[PDB]
Amino acid sequence: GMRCNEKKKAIFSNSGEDTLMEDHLQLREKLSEDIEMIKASLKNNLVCSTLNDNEILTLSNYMQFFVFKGGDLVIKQGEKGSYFFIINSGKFDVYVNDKKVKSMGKGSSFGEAALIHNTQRSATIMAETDGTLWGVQRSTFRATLKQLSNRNFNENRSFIDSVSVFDMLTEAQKNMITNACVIQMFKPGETIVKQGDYGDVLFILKEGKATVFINDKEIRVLNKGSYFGERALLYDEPRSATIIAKEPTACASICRKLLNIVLGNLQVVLFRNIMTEALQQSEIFRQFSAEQLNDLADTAIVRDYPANYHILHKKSVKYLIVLEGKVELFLDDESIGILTRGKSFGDQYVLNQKQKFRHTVKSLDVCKIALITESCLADCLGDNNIDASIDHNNKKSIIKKMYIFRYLSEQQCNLLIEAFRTTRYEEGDYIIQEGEVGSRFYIIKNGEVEVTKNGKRLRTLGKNDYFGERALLYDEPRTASIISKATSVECWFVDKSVFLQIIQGPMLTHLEERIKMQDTKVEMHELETERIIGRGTFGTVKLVHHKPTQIRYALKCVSKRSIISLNQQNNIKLEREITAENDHPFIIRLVRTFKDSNCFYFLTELVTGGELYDAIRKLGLLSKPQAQFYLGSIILAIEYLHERNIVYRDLKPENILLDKQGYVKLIDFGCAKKIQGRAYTLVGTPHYMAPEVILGKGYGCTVDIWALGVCLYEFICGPLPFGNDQEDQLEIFRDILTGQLTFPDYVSDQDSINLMKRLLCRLPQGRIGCSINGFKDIKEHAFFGNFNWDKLAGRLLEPPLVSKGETYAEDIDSWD
Amino acid sequence: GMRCNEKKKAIFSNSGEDTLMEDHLQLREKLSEDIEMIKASLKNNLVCSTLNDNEILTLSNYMQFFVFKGGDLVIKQGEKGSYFFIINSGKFDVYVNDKKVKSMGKGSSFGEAALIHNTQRSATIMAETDGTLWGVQRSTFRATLKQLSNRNFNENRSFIDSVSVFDMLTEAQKNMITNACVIQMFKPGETIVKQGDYGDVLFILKEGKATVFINDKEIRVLNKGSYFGERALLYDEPRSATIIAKEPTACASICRKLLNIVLGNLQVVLFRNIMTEALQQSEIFRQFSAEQLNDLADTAIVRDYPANYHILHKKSVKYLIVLEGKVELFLDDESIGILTRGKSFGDQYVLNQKQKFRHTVKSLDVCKIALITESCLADCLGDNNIDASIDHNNKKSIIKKMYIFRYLSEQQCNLLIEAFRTTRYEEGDYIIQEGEVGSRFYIIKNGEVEVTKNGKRLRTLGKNDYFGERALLYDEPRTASIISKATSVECWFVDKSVFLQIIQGPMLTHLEERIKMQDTKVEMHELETERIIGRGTFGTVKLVHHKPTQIRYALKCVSKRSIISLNQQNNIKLEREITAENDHPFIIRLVRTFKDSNCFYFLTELVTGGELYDAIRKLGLLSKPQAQFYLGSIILAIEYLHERNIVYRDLKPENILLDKQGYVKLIDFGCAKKIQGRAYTLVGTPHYMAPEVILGKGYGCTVDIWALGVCLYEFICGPLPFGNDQEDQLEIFRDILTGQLTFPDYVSDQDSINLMKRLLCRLPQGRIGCSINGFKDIKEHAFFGNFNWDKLAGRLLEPPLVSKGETYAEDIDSWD
Ligand SMILES: Nc1ncnc2c1ncn2[C@@H]1O[C@H](COP(=O)(O)OP(=O)(O)NP(=O)(O)O)[C@@H](O)[C@H]1O
Ligand SMILES: Nc1ncnc2c1ncn2[C@@H]1O[C@H](COP(=O)(O)OP(=O)(O)NP(=O)(O)O)[C@@H](O)[C@H]1O
Ligand SMILES: [Cl-]
Ligand SMILES: [Cl-]
Ligand SMILES: [Cl-]
Ligand SMILES: [Cl-]
Ligand SMILES: [Cl-]
Ligand SMILES: [Cl-]
Ligand code: NA
Ligand code: NA
Repeated sequence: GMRCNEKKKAIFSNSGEDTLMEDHLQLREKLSEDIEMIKASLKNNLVCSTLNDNEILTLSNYMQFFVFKGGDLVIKQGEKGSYFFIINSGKFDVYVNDKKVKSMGKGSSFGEAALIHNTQRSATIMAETDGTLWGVQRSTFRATLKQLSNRNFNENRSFIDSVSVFDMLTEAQKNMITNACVIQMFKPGETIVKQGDYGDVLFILKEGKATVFINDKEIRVLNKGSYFGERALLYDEPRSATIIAKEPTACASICRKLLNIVLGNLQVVLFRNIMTEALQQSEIFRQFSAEQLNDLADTAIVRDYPANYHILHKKSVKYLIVLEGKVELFLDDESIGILTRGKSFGDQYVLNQKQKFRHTVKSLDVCKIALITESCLADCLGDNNIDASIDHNNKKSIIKKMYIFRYLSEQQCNLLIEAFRTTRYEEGDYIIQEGEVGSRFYIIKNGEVEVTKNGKRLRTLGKNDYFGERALLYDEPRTASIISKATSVECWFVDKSVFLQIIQGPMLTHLEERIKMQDTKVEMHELETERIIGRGTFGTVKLVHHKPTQIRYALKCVSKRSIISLNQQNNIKLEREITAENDHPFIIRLVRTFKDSNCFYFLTELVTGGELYDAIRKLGLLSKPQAQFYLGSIILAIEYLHERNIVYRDLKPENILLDKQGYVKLIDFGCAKKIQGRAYTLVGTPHYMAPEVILGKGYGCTVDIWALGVCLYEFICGPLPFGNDQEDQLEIFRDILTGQLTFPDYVSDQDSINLMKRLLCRLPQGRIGCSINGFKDIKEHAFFGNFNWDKLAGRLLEPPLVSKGETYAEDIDSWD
Repeated sequence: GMRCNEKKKAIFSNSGEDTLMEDHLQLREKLSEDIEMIKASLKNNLVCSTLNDNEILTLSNYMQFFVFKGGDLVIKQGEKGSYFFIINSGKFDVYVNDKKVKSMGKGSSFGEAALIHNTQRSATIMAETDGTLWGVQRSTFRATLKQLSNRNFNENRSFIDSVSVFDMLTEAQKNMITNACVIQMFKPGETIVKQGDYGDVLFILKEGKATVFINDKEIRVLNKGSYFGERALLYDEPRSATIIAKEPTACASICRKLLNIVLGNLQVVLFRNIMTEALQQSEIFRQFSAEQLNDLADTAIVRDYPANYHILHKKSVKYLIVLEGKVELFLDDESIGILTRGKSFGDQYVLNQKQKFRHTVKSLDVCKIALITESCLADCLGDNNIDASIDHNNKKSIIKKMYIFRYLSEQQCNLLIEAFRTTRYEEGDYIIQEGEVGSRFYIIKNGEVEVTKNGKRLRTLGKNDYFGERALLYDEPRTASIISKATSVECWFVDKSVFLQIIQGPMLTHLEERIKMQDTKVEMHELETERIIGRGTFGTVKLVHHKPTQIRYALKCVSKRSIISLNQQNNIKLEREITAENDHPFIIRLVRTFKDSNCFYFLTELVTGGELYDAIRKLGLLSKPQAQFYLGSIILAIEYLHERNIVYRDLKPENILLDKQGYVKLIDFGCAKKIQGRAYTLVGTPHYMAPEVILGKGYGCTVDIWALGVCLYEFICGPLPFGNDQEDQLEIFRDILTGQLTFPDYVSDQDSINLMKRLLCRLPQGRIGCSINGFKDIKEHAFFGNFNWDKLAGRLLEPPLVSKGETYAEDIDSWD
């Protein structure tokens, strides 16, 4: 009887409030009177008041029946809060500080805070008689609101995808109008649209049927998926029919007024997408900015031609795009090809404005053409010298991709571009030699070069690649050779001397200090700690000193056990990702991280001007110029993150530091997330939290713009706008959701107010900065009318507060 | 606009499989065909086959509807398993190692292992067509089985509490027959009992109605709570009526056959409770053992008397108990009192068997009396010398409460008692003087004494208290004085010399070594570690050395992070409690614990003979004497724990060590729990786990007796009895639940087999050792027929294996 000599291990054991309710739970059929009472009760709830009948009915069916005897415990003070309760029968007594206060019966509600967030209870509800409770947990409640709003969104998106007039909207644009869909119920007999009405609404049947009439005579019936009113979004046209609902039926609907707010003029937007797609097939226009291309689209002459028409024959047309049909191109008598839908022609003439248009173009069928004239281009470029502007703008788009140049003012960036000189090299010429001290930066005009180090080759570089930019900031040996490996290579270049006549001290200091940070590979043992400069509860923030180079850093220490206990294993690596990739002047720059069996580490630049929380407190109520500066700065950082699909989620003055020059640095990305669709989790600081996070029906990047509203309000008015005196979170969220926004009598600037109201608009679609234009609407708001956004990023503005000496918050390797 | 200078902190973020299913979830009305398919599907499930129709219907309604499209993910390999699924429509394909295997449609089931326990998936189920799934999670499934069985139990207990014939059962006894209740459905017209039937079943109406007939003539109707058949449990009597159900109705029912198995003869048990309550009002019989009192109850002469009858008048009646009515006591012509129901008399005559009964007793009304004669007492005591036995047994019950004496053989304990001598002291006499070396142990016969140290007093001690027992084991100074603080105090005493002629080396060594352990207050810094002697994964087990005394210990180190990550904050303190209180020779003795910011610590005695797992492997198949010894030993440890309402829950040879003498020590109380009612959590080692833990309908201490069956099977037969080859847990639990128990042809002992079958009885009520007698049925089983339980606890048996030198498992301050 041989025995296994293996070893086999045992299974181990795993709310408290959720255990008690499980004892009282029973099944019950949901009568008419039950459904209507719950339905009435929820419409007085903080969260559920905005919900329509269909959504509340779904919630109702997820409620569970609970049965209690007299003198039985329901909820206790200081326990973790999970359930919300509607009393169905009997009486229930409320003990606060173990001393009776209230008495509740049928219709009454309690524990509404548990739905919003896991929260410590206030009272101890006790059962007097043999009474009963309808109840639901947080998890179930939040999950249910997620699925209702999420399915609503996805279904409406599919319907957007099957309406032909939206076919040429971009991904982002379709997602934005999906949110403008309003669901609209119809009973039998209700006319959905009437013949001859000048309606402006598109309808899409979700489920149901509807009869179509023309001049009171039935024509057909419409089934689930059918739609009507496309043309009503583009033009003022009477309805071609009377459509009447046969059975109970549900429509997803979009109105032109909301579309125009969210999207702008739909024709204008569609055409820009079409033109931008066409123009970007050319290597010339692919180097234009989106704004330039949109202006070409807005100003293009569009013409319909019959077949066999000579559209061009050797005005001042430089470029031609086929919108519809087909044309044939000819050089003298030789056809050179046929252009179909979306193809275009004219690169040669766009590049040489003085050149005689030699080709001819002949329609093969009835066609629609867009034409770009010379003056159309010049308006777009702001300059009659087309060839020079195009060249200038080619150089501009190369350097605006590099950290060193992309934040310089426009005037500085232009001067620098104009200072470029050109040299030609023979093959085998050493453009740069490893070990020598450089004074030049290079952009490749023509041909190819080879990057080498001590003989061994590293890579190859070609047209419009750049190299040697460090020579502009430091005097140091070149760490590689750049060898001309083609016939007659041409480079653009700029001398360090010219660069220093253009860039002014503060930006130069910022750049000098910043680019150095990657040079120095830091090891933990090379760091000594000077002092503590912060204390996050999670761990510590030590001010550290790198002995070899004497550069000073901040080291954030983050205990393993604090991460493990809260189930933040998933979240800490997502933070490291976001933190590592951030490369903006007003956002903290990570240097590297370190691993350890006891605690994680973030090594970041040291910021020496203290928190913004304390700066506004030194300044008092900020004037317009001071609020422009700080809000401006925050706007650029936030906009940078939204461009990368990152919602910050915790914007507040505490999370912004000031550097030595008085310019801001956003820190603390613990709440930040890469936004893949709609977010639902409840994260952030209550006073700064947007109502859509609280209401649990989906949010996006828009939440950070609401927070921006809160910040401007504190800056200009002083107190927070909602729940300024409140400790109790429930009451904070109540003021956020339903409180009145007011402004004190000492706020004398109508534009500041206008701006604060529109940033603090409760519905995201009404909120400035949340439409198709994004932050442009904010930046161009009259509040910023006198404010030079250009000089902000380029450190050319006198900031509100420059710290005398250093100031810290003192008295106040894969991660797995 | 002053600002709050507080700080406000942010809210943070918190299955994976549970997130996906939430997307596919929809509402659906449960039709007849749905309910019957689910109902059919569950009756083929490993867990749900034993469940009756009402229980399965409750499960059915908790199932949720899920809707999928073609090529959508349901379950993935290597993910954490939560749901069980019944396919309602369409086809579903099963990928193992990412390579297709099976095809499933309507009626088919998958993921049944997820219900039992959180487990890693085997396949990836994928949706081919637009098919649908009925599904339920583990949490919901386990919670639902908890509530059904728990409410069933509580309701049946209340009904037990309202049946008069059970009024005199103890708490424990009522709880045991509650489990014998069988629920029995009746339709309209079905006769529940028939007039003249010799039925043996008690019925209790839960909900419903039923008509009573005598001689075919209606008498009354019965309502919810009404019951009938009390007398059928006690006697063979025809039913007095025909009771027929009017409406659909549900009965809780107890049968005499099951009662007799669970409880024994109900009359006999009731009477013992009544007699034991009465007899214990006397200070004499309160010193008797439960067995002695039960024998007095079983043999008492019971008589009914008319009023005004002289029951006693100056046979050999020594004691008298009034069962019914009232009697008056008289000394000659003076009444000395009236004895009502449950009162008794005769202390004077019980203590002096030769004394002439001088009182007389006169019934005041019709009465029932129990009488205890002299020979009744003598049979109970095993001795004609009543006064001497009573005295002997008074001494016995004093010493059997002390560790030092309570495990000695009976013959040794008797000899020692017989060796007691008596001295008398004057007041102010120093019975013991602090600082002197003692040779005596003392029990106080009469009067009081005072414990003092250096003048300051500590406590007072009186009749039948004891002191100075350490003088029996060590030669050392007395740490306190014992001063006679009453007139003419009398002590019993025994000399060390006499004690050493009775107790033999092995027990003496055990006692010497054990009692020392409390003397030495250990501090962490006084410990140096010699080596590692174990590695639990949770942490380490170091062999440590106390420098001052040179005593050697085991130190178990338990990392904080291992506790925090698994949510074992609740459980580690419950373990420390249980571990600290254990004070049995065959269970590991804790010395103390220590706290630390990095890891918890258990300091325990060092055990040097290695695990039992390895010992049976050296021995091979154990003979009868060797299996008796180890199983015997385990039985005493387990019985000790059950007496303290502790279920061990992880009994297996790995959790038992052998000491230097070859006697066992149960270790590792991580799975152990103080059992407050029925337990539900799934804990332990699969191969040792009892079917009632697996089936999720409640368990108790009985689980450890099933495990004992597993152990005996490995000892005698060799392999495990269920799932001996299986790694896959699902298949282990399947063999436990429905597998056939077989025994190899080389097992030649019919009693061993009999025992193994009854320990491995699947239903707890059929399992030996789980009835009212507890372990007595096991200890008296013919398997143990030649085995001296007395010598086991007293270390008077040659054990199976004595280790040559030490052997470890080497190559193989409130806690918050
Ligand atoms: N690079 C830095 N330079 C200077 N001070 C810093 C730097 N990083 C962090 N600090 C300071 O350290 C504090 C704590 O850092 P932070 O990442 O916000 O921690 P936390 O866990 O989110 N808790 P909290 O203190 O409420 O913000 C900050 O508020 C700053 O005052
Ligand atoms: N007092 C002791 N004397 C000698 N060996 C001991 C002692 N305590 C523990 N050990 C050994 O250390 C091992 C680990 O202890 P244990 O408490 O069972 O840890 P665990 O976390 O449950 N894991 P496991 O090793 O599977 O049992 C035991 O199996 C013994 O071999
Ligand atoms: Cl897009
Ligand atoms: Cl036009
Ligand atoms: Cl150079
Ligand atoms: Cl009891
Ligand atoms: Cl009798
Ligand atoms: Cl003594
Ligand atoms: Na912060
Ligand atoms: Na163990």
